[PDB]
Amino acid sequence: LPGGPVPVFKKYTVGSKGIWEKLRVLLAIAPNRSTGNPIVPLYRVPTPGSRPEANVYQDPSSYPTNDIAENPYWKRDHRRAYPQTAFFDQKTVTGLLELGSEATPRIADGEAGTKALANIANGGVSFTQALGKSSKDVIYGEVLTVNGLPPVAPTLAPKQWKIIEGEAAIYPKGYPCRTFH
Amino acid sequence: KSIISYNGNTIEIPEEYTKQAPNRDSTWAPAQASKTEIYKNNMVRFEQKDLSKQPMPYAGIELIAQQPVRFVHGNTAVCDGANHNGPGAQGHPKIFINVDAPGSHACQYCGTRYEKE
Amino acid sequence: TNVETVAVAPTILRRGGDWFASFGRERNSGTKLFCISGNVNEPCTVEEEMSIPLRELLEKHCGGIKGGWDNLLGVIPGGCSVPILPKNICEDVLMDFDALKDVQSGLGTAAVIVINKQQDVIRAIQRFAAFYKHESCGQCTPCREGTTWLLKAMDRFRTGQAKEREIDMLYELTKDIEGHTICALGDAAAWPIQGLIRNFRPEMETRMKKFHDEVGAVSVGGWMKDARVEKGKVVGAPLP
Amino acid sequence: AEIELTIDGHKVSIEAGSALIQACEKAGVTVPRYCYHDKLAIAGNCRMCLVDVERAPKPVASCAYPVAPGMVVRTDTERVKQARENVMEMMLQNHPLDCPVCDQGGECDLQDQSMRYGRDRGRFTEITGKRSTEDKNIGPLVKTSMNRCIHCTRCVRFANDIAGAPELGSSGRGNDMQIGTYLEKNLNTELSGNVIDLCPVGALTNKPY
Ligand SMILES: Cc1cc2nc3c(=O)[nH]c(=O)nc-3n(C[C@H](O)[C@H](O)[C@H](O)COP(=O)(O)O)c2cc1C
Ligand code: SF4
Ligand code: SF4
Ligand code: SF4
Ligand code: FES
Ligand SMILES: [Zn+2]
Repeated sequence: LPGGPVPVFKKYTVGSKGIWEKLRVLLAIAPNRSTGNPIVPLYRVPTPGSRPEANVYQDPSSYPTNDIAENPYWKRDHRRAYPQTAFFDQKTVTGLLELGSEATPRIADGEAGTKALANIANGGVSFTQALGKSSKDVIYGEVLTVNGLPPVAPTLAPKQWKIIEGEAAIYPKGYPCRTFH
Repeated sequence: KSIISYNGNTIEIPEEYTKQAPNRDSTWAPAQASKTEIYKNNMVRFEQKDLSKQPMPYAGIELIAQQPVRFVHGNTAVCDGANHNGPGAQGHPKIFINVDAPGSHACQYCGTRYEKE
Repeated sequence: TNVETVAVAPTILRRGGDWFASFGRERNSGTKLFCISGNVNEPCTVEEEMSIPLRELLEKHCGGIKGGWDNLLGVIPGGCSVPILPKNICEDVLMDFDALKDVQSGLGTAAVIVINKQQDVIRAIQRFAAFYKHESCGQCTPCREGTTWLLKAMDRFRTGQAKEREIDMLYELTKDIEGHTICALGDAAAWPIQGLIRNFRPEMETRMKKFHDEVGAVSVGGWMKDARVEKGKVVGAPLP
Repeated sequence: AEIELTIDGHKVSIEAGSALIQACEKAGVTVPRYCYHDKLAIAGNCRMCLVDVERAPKPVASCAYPVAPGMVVRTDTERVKQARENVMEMMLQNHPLDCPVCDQGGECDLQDQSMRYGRDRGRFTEITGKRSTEDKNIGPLVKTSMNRCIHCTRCVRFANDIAGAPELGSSGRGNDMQIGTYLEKNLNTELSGNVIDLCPVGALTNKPY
């Protein structure tokens, strides 16, 4: 309906003459049909070897990029600012349970806090031991959700769906394919 | 003309084709391999074949030597070899030449020799 | 040691040293010879006190300015390795080490070089750039590359073959040179540009806007649309 | 008799009185350079080993800063990361456009060095251009295109001190500095060709190869 049928004088096609056009309007399935040949003095003129637009053409560029004075490279660097591959042992998750988090730590006594760190960093405790050690609020805070629900397998950008159905659909009913979007 | 085909037998090609070039008869590289070596190597796949319709591609060492040696008013010359008709970036890149020593100095891409005067 | 600071030494042993310290600032103490020149009435050199106003200096002990206190445009305290003080600061500034560093500048050798308003500051700084080009040794890659870079920048700025961005391009090149030299000559090479940048930024633009309709428009780097490389040298561009 | 300090968190101990760049080599933190060398005298001409030093007003060269205890060496200060791009860019405004004809194509120390730390662009687009240097005939062994030289002094200190042919030398100030005899006379010490492995650009290179 914004992309519906348009008549054949806006289709850029070789067309017809005028008594044969009057013939073929009476003899066609739809009159608004192109015979497929593009129009010769329009399509591919002037040839790409001779384009007057191609004579002056320096460079496409953007303003914070081509700015000579202000930026250095290292602010607009992108290859050396990659995120690190965050790896997690079995053991460091036990560290995340009992020692706590940078949001909510559970550790004072920064001298002996290193000692409480290090045996777990050497394998003093086990994970299931920490699970029994972890409180109900600990499990429902940093393992499950606040209702104690399992986290849904998370998605980048969730795309909710419409179903276009009516005359804006690409097939009417009877045809089995629907056109959701 | 007549060169020995490794057996005392001589092979006989005209002097129009004992040539490095239509512009030059002599070689210009240490491992140039003159045509007198080449027909000596494989005339096996050269028999029953025309001698005319091979390239003979007009070697460059004769053509560069008859270009006029240009003059530069100041000290440091610039060479591009780029046309001023072609809308683009052609020629060799913008290197500079010091011309101070007695004698001309070829721009190491284009081979045009420049002189300080 | 400076010949001056060792030639003052016998007198200051002969006189009172704290008596010498009874002058100027607490720290910036005593006297200095002031080689005062530029466009004055009386080019002279006086042995006078530190921490003194420039106006009382010039108006009383070097005659005046050719065209008066109006006709100054800027002043260079010290040698050439000092940024130019503009008109509003130079009226009420002491000649010590403190106030000039406070206006981000050096007292130098306390030569005073005043500048005619009816003359060209861009010539005055371009000559300093080529002064440094004749007198860089060549240990530092920054200094040796720097001053021949600065010189062609200043010539292009003098005729006006630049764009408006390129003056701050030069400012970043100034601080590129500044802290990265073995001897302090790069520090010397830096500051006369920064005086021009901080105090004459529309003044350069007036020359450049003038050049923009003297001839056709210019691209970056001085290249014009007809500035081309023909047989041998370049053509089109009028060679700063 | 040894000194332990900190380079980028890495504590490292090295013999006293040595150079900081050897401590950076010992710590494993790679610091680029152009005119340091082990077997040669130390000159700070290259300006590449700039590095941040606690208790220092400005970043200093790591080649000639002597090792002092209680040292905190930082290499990734944004001032230093600015500085390396700066100095590379300053070096690359008189070096000529010879990368497809220069001999050290993949072996240009400068070039691989200018890929990590070089600028995107280079704003040399001045009209009247770079300097340029005489051919400087030396001998039938050493190919010589002094235009590509950067005066990194690494040739002349060697032929001075260890090779013992003191004919090489620096003549002139600024861009009028050259390297070599301006007699145009033949160099020979009995290890003559060792400079073409030593000039990190292809200013001096191999004449038969
Ligand atoms: C490039 C440069 C050039 C200098 N030229 C001079 C000079 O010509 N006469 C002078 O007395 N000091 C000159 N100085 C400053 C000297 O280094 C100065 O003698 C020293 O730093 C301090 O000496 P003093 O205690 O006697 O003031 C120059 C400094 C630099 C960085
Ligand atoms: S600042 Fe001094 S040492 Fe460095 S290159 Fe310039 S003149 Fe030489
Ligand atoms: S030394 Fe310079 S010109 Fe030669 S290949 Fe390396 S970067 Fe290119
Ligand atoms: S001759 Fe070669 S190694 Fe020596 S300073 Fe010059 S470019 Fe460097
Ligand atoms: S070797 Fe460190 S500055 Fe040249
Ligand atoms: Zn050329």
